[PDB]
Amino acid sequence: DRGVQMLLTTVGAFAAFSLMTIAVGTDYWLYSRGVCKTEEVMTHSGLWRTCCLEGNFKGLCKQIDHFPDTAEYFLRAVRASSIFPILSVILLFMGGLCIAASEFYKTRHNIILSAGIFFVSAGLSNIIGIIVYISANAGSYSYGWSFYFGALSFIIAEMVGVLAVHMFIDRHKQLRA
Amino acid sequence: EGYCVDLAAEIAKHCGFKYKLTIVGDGKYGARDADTKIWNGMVGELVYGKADIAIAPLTITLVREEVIDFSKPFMSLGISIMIKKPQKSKPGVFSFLDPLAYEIWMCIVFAYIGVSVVLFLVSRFSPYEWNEFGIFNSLWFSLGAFMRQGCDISPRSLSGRIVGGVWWFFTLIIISSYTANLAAFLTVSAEDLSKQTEIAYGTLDSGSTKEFFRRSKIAVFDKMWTYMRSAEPSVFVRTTAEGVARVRKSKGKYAYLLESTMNEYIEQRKPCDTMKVGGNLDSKGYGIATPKGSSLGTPVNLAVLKLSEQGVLDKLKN
Amino acid sequence: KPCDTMKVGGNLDSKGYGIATPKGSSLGTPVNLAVLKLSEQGVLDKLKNKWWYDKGECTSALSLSNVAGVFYILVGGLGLAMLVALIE
Amino acid sequence: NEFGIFNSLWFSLGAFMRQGCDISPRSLSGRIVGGVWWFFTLIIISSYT
Amino acid sequence: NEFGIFNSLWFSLGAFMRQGCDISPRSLSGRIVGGVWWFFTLIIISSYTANLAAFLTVERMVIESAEDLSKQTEIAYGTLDSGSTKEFFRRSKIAV
Repeated sequence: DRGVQMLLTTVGAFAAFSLMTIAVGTDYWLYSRGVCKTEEVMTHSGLWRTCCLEGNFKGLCKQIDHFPDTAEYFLRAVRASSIFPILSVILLFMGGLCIAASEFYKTRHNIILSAGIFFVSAGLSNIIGIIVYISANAGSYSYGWSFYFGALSFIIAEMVGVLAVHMFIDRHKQLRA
Repeated sequence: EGYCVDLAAEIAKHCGFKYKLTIVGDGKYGARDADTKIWNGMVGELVYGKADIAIAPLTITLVREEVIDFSKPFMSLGISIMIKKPQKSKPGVFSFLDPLAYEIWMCIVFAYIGVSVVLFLVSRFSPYEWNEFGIFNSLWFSLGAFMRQGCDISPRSLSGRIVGGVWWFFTLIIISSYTANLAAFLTVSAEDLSKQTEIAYGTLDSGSTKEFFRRSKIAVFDKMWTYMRSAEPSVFVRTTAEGVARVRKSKGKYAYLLESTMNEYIEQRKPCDTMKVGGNLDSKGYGIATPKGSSLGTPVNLAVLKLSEQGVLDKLKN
Repeated sequence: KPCDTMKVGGNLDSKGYGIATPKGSSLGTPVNLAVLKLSEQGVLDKLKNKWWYDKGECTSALSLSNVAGVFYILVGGLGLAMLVALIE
Repeated sequence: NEFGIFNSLWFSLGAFMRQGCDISPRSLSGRIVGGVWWFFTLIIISSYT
Repeated sequence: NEFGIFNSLWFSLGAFMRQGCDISPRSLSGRIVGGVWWFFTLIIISSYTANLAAFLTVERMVIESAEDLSKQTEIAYGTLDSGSTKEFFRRSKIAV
């Protein structure tokens, strides 16, 4: 049922972009138990700031100290600059832009494919990001709703990509008629 | 018979004197009432003249030294916690996932979704291809490859085959490691107590443990002292065996605070249904005692040091 | 640090550090009471923590770390595949 | 062919012995049954070894 | 449907990963090559799994007293010159 397919894809793209951005921006990625601003208390650590709670001075928090064998250096660098989560956000943005431009400058039916490629790539970037984040954390604990927002963004993004590709296939099918 | 009786034997041997072994009717090591200024048990006996020496498991402390002369400790110890050793664990439903960590399973699922979507995209996106791989069939191919099972359709394109190859390698490493780690498996404190009010803990009525908790100023011990002074019924007991039975007869709902030596002895003696947990809150030692002005005080110190150097106390302990 | 060594086994003998004074010292009587008072108050434990713990510079399931490499190879492959397809 | 009772017994035995397939379910319901049997086989064979 | 170079590479890769095949040789020569590659794969993959198991099992199991020190003469041990430690060792009567 074309037409509702476009609305579903547009809504999905916006949702995935928003979820991934919120996940990167927010800092509830890991409920660890460590030192707040420089006694060990819980903390809602995130991608940038290890933030404190249930403490003498809960709510006062700082910037995680990423740095204290080139392999460890490279991984620490890639995890310090969340290049992968950030790249996921940029890709989702460009995908949405292409989907939107699919109304203007129509008849190209070649840009919506670009949208699908962007969404799929965003998902792959998101998974690499999760792997590096978990791997670096290994240098009790738990994961917060930011982590799961990132994961949900991955799933929605992949679905929106599959829909985009399906639409591109349908367009070329109609054209071949 | 026992350790203290032997010890008194070698102490009398080195000093040369004689000894007559006597028990206290009150069955208490000793303490003082802050109001009556009265001494109970062994300390009351020695101070009030009823005796002259205590070769016993008496604990050293500031208050007792003010009134009597102790020796150098003949064995070191510390307060400790005794609980009803919990029962062993049963494997558990959903234990078939234990060989791999939660994160590995989660990322396996995310990768399954990704591999499937990429195979669907590459297989059917170019109009020049219009490959039986739709999104449903792509997902089936990937699941079946992970479970090392039948294929029934195999990518024919170059790109589809790249995706398939990497998924195959991934599956080999992950499943091999699940099986290998299965083998591995198949072939091999106080704060937590203070936080839990459901679990009940108590101490001997008249002893260095009760006094140490009463005179304490630390947060955990202060909370414990308030709880004991308010925990009805009285968690305090009159004898060590009383606490032993209470822990052994409370289904793990009672804890006993006592010296580490007794825990070591009990856990090493059947029925072996209790355990020592965590570490020692305070460190002290058992010390022979004598009343002020006894002639035995000077030589008993030397006897204890000589036994320690000779290694006799270690042999008696063993 | 440098944390270049380790302890093996347990304690061969048990002893204790003890303040000392000459025979007949006027300080001997009060130092004992001072030691007992500090032990009861917990001051010695505070000093111990400050000078030992405060100077701190020092089977089971498998973890994403033991296998992360295979995940990296997988994603890299997915990327190469998408590139080859788009090139064609 | 499609899964009659005889062919279905064969599909299951072959899956347990990890010895590949000649046919596989094509419908959603068939694929759910097949999936759980595949997982069951993996855990049980791995545990035997 | 026949073994060209690309299909040949796919058959071999798949046989190494034990991931089944969409087609198999039909001639005597093709079958000889296939059988030998199958044998090589069985031995090599079984060995990978067996040695991984050995790696994990051994680590999960990891000399530690005075007697073991006295027995080992290659290792040298010493104490402070003037201390309770030297006196304790000098006045000791334990064998080690």
